[PDB]
Amino acid sequence: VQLVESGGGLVQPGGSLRLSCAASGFNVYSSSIHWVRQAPGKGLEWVASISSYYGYTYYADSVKGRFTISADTSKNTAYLQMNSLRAEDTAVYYCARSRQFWYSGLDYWGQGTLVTVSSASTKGPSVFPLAPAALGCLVKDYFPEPVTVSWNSGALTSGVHTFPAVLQSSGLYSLSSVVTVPSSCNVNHKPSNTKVDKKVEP
Amino acid sequence: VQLVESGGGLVQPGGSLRLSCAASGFNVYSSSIHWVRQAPGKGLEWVASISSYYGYTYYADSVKGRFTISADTSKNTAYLQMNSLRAEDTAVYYCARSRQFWYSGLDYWGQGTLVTVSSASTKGPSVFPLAPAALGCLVKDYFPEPVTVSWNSGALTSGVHTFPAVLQSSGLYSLSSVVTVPSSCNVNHKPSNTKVDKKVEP
Amino acid sequence: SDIQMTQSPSSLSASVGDRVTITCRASQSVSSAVAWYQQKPGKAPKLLIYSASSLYSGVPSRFSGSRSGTDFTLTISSLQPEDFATYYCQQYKYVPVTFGQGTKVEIKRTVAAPSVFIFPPSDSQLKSGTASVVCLLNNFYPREAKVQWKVSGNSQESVTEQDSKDSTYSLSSTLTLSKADYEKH
Amino acid sequence: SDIQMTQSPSSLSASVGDRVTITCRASQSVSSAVAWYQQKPGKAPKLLIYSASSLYSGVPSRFSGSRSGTDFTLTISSLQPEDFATYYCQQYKYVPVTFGQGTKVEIKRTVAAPSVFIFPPSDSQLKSGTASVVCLLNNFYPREAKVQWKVSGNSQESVTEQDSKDSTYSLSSTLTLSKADYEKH
Amino acid sequence: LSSCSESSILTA
Amino acid sequence: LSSCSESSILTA
Amino acid sequence: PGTRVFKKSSPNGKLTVYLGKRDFVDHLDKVDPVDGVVLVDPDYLKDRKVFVTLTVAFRYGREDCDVLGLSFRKDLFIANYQAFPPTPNPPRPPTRLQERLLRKLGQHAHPFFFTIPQNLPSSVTLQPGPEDTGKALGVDFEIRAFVAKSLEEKSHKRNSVRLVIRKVQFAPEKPGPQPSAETTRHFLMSDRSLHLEASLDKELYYHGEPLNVNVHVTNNSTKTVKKIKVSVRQYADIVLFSTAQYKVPVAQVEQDDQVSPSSTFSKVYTITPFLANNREKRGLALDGKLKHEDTNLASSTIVKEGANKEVLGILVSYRVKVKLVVSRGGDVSVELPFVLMHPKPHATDDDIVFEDFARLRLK
Amino acid sequence: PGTRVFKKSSPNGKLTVYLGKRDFVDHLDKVDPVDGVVLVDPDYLKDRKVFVTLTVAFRYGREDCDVLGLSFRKDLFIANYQAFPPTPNPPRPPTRLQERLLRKLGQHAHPFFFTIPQNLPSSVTLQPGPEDTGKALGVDFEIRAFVAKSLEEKSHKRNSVRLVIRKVQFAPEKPGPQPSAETTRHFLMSDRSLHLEASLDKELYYHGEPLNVNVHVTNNSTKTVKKIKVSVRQYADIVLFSTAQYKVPVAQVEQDDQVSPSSTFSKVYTITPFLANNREKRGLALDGKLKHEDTNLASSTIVKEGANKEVLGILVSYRVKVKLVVSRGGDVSVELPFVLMHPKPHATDDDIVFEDFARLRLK
Repeated sequence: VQLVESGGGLVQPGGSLRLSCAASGFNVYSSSIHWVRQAPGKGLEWVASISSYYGYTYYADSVKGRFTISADTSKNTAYLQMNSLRAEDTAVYYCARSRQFWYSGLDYWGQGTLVTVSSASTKGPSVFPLAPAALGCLVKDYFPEPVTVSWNSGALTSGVHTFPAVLQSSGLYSLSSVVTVPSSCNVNHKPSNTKVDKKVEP
Repeated sequence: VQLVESGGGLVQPGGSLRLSCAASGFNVYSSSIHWVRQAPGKGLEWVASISSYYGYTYYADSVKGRFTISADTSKNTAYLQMNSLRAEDTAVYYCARSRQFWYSGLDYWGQGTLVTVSSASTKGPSVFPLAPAALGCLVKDYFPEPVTVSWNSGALTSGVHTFPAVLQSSGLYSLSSVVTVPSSCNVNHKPSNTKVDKKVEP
Repeated sequence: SDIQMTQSPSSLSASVGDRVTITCRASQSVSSAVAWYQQKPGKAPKLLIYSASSLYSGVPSRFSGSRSGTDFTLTISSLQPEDFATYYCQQYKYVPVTFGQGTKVEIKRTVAAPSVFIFPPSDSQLKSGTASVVCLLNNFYPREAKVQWKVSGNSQESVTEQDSKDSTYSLSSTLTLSKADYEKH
Repeated sequence: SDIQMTQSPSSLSASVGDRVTITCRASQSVSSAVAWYQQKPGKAPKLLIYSASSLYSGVPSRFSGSRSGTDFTLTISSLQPEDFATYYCQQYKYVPVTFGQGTKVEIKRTVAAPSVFIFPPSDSQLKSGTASVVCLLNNFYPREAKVQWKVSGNSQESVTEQDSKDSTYSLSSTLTLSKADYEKH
Repeated sequence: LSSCSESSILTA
Repeated sequence: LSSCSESSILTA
Repeated sequence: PGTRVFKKSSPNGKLTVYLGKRDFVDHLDKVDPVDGVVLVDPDYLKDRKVFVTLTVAFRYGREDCDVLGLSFRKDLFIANYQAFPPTPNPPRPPTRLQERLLRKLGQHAHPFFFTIPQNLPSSVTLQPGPEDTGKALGVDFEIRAFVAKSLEEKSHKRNSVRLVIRKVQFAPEKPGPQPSAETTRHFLMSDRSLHLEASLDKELYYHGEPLNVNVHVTNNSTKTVKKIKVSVRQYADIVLFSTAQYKVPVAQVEQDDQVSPSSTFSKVYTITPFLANNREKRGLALDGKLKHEDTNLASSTIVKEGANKEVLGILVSYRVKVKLVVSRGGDVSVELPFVLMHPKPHATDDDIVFEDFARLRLK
Repeated sequence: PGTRVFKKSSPNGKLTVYLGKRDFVDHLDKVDPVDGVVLVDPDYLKDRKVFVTLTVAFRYGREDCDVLGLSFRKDLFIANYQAFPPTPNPPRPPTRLQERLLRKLGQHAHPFFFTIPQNLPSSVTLQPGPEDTGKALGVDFEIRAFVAKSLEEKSHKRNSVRLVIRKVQFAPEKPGPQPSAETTRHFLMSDRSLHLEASLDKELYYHGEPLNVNVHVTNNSTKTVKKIKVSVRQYADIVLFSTAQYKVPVAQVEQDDQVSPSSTFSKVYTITPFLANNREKRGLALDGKLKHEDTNLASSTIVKEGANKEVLGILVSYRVKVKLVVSRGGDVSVELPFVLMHPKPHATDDDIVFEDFARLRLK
């Protein structure tokens, strides 16, 4: 039994996106395929469900009239169609599965495809040194996630803390890393193909 | 419209008696014939009823199983049969009539036939003078009612009071009459054919 | 069970032209099945009111009925001089039908003193073995009176009806005793 | 309407081998439609309890559920060293299904003083027109802490997860201000 | 008994 | 609502 | 001097319906309107609407859960009226009884009005048979009141209240023509015939009043009459889609009178229909009952002079049959129609299946 | 660690019935007994008796007052039991669940016991059609409790309580034999024939599990096959007095495969019955519902090895049909019986009239 899904990414606000969940190992008539989204840092939330046996589809009140769920019984897949995406619709979407006869909880889940909506385009990170013991580097105004931060090309992985990125009001992401040295930075942005190396001194 | 009835009299206790109420002026199917008895000195009481249209007969709780009511539609008469007569069954029996469609009270009544039960036989009255102004005669131990009392062959009908008869524990009747004279009796018993004349002096 | 029809008062006194009211009480609720009869002494009853509010055909309009819950009332506006009889209250909604206890209506006059008389037993009566003492009360009012015997039971009283000549009542009381008991005192 | 599933406490700290109890409150009565999921950070949730009392197949017996009216409880007998994740409470009796708010379970250690550090903005950052002040807190406990800025809003704080090496937390606070405002003081 | 159909008095 | 079929908890 | 009123409360006690009457007399040209008042607390519902429905149904089966072919419930007339929230003032104004009820109750009272159409049957009921259980087919009238957000909403037992009314007819004041009939029967070749004359006294007989028939037989022939039979027949005309006429005798009188050849005979009989001896006959029609009370034989159904409609429900009619018994066949009979009334007081599939079922049952 | 229990209270609240279960599994040799507890206040009745009745009925029509041919209510099994005043101790002792309920309640609790006979049908329901209203004919189980002085006393709405239960069956553990069939069709004079072989994979398929058919066609003849059709048929065997077999297709798969003369063909199809595309077909049979919930297709009815009885109620059976389309007639088809079950969790007149009515309706 496997629940493989894909089709996420970045979609402009007000656009459309199509998510597919290719269920395998069971049948679409003996199971009901549900969709669950999780906002970043928040709890789970239910959005849509389909019951192929009875031909019944349900939607959440916050997504009624904008999300349409459908399934192809021949290919044993479930399709979720997103329309009129707003800033509140960005989350990680899972594809659950519950027994039809009878319901006993979502015992099988997918792996989750990240979905984000933003008017900001793709931009390169900027490295700002943090002179002082403690020392670190600051990277701000980059998009999208993620950014890999290495110190001395990963020579010293001890005493290094990389805080998670935070989104400010400008629609861009920014994080920082700090290294503590008693006596005495490589940043890579794969989507933008930017690799900047900087050194910080007192 | 007339409700003529007869068939009463004196019946030995534990015997049987048959009462007939020959209704006239109306129909036995459009009317319900009821029987009502009145104890001497007491109020009215309901004993039996018959509804010729529905073929329904009802009886009082005190006469259930002893009184049977029936009617002959051809002769337009109602028959009440008395069985196991006891000392509590002596009264004057009337034959009422109420509309079948619908009930509006007993608007027509008969004239009443007297019915008495007693183990005592027929006996003659005895005249006892009452010497004194006031004067009178006493008659006791006679059966049955009534007795006509006359003073001086009915010459003086003024100032004469004849009290109603009273039944004592001996099963016989007795009454008295008193005449008041400032300065200065004929008793007849029709059932026993006894006529005794007496005079009372101080 | 049986519906008892409590009718009060037992007997009332009224004068000609006055108003007479008789109340009938039903132990259980009967909708309107109440009939009022009038029975003169010696005759058969005569229907006056049916359905507790309707006047029977051929009946003077002075009679009238009313209903209030389970309280049925018969009212006479002007008491005619011939309306002195006994009135009954009957219900016909549940078998068996139950009648009232009667309400005698008599003419009203002034109070008259009873002319009490005492009659000793005759010699012939004494020789018969049974002795009776006759006490006479004549021309008194009202019907109710108190009588006592002393030389106890063995006493019977007979009261006559109100004679129209004097509008009064007469009572005769007889105290019967054995010859030995009579000779005791 | 929608059934809110109030789950408390929001976050609790426990040691290895202790007992952990999580309570779930339902605004409306659901018979037994309660499921408990476990979500490690970065992975997908995993069903543990269904029907509020049954243990899912392939699940250690230390987990257990119970029901009391509208109060659903998840109890862990012996807290395994790998059972430190987030647990949710879901009801599936009325559409829509509603999940809980989560209950993070973390390891417990002694209180460590924060190594507070203050980092002034760099010259290059100041020349860019935007000035940010970075305040560092390292090796402290618990996660909750109080930070103040004074030379107010325009401050954002990022906190890292509990590293197993030291069982502590690190927080970085950035106060961003314009060049003119930074040069004001 | 049961839930029967009772009555009431209407006046002016 | 109406007269539905509620439940109860049975124990030892 | 206080008029009575009938009322029934909902099982919860919130809903109560006031009705001024229970028997609505039909005057052969109009029906007494169904005027009433509904009492409801606005705080109880506070979002729904109050509806009152008038219905007449050709019901079969018993009232409770029968264990056989249950209530075929073809409906003859359905009406809907809204009490609260209110409707326009008509029709036409509110009545006097409604005004008095509103004064007695207050603001929590809402009236309703219903006009029964002329083209409707009277309330009757077929008499059940000993082999059957409960009751049989018979039209009836009913009034309901319930609270709902729409007319299509399902019924609620806790709020709805059910009341039963009746539609009755009474004897007209105008007497009818004298009913009489004659029938002659000749023979093979001889001019000798068999002449009889029968007649009633009136068109209309009150319930329980005896019927006096005047029979005159002119047997100026050779055959001999052995027995004379006088019968009163009841005709129950079940009409849903196909008319079915059912005959049920209710009273018979026989006498052993012999009529000599070439002689006449005169006699007056007395026959009276009543329910005492017809308590076991299937197909007998009785007057509609309120709850369970005893009722007489069904009154005759009289229609207007211009017969265009009213072929619905159950129709009852009576006819007196006088039959002469003649040796070796040659029976001669006459029928004397008459009415019987109380005096005036001072292509659906299962429908066809049920029609065939009833025809097979009673015939 | 606390088991649940189901209860329902009387409209007045005085009478309440406790039931340990609502689905009573049948084990093909015995039925799980209906053990329960009745709570009643002795002061309320103080002269009557408490009765509990178990009934299974072949009901037609809707639950409320239908406006057409109403509920033909032939009864298949009636049982009566008295709770208070009590009866002898059997059978046989009181059960453990009854003892626990008595301990939980106290003296005001009175148990009752019912044993469902083996010769009874399972709870099913015919699917209503769009032209009809409400529901259709279908057997169901019911438990009632009321207070009365005798069994013949009329029912009371204020005191009686009505509860609905179900009788269900589950998949046996023992697998069945491999289902297969063959059919040959020769021609006028040539020895060339038409041979096809069809087989399933298992006897028992769970609800929703796809069916894989193995079809082998040996067309060593001259004619040509144009189309191949695979269908799953449902047989509803209505049995009251005369057996009536009704066919309702539930799933069909067609492919445009051509079979050349004097050649063979092999392929495996996949067909799955489901309710999404059969929501408008009359005569479909579904599992019994409790109140109004959605239910799947009716499970197959399996009987004991020695078939002597159980010809009652409604019987459901499934068969897979494979049909070969042959030019100018000569159609050849086979039927593959199989069962469909859930896995085990861890001469009355109106009766004949109704039978004819149902036969005319569905056929």
